[PDB]
Amino acid sequence: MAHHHHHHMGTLEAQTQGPGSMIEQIGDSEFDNKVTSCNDNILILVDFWAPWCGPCRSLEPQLEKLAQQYTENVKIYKINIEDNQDVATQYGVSAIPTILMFKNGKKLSQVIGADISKIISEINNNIN
Repeated sequence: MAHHHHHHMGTLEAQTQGPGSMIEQIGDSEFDNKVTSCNDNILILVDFWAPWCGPCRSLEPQLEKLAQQYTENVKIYKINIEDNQDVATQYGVSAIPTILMFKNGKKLSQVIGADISKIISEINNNIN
């Protein structure tokens, strides 16, 4: 019939995804705007999805995990500038993927690579 029964929602996954992407797509001109668009203590994670895409398969839904859990104090963006590789060299992208943090327009830490443990660690570490 229908397997509809659940209490709350915690860290439950299956490498699935579903409709409800939180990774905000932004263009070059929207970058500073969206970084400043934060209210207060809003941790902004800027993903640099390089077209190589290695462990990105797991990390993408894992980021959405943390995005949906922490969305009350977190907002993730993904920059659309696939033509300009300089952006990588400028922002210091050296892995696939690479996550920069910003908060209230103020400079925040950067986690390069695909380590969801380090990502979540810094998320809670930078919210609190």
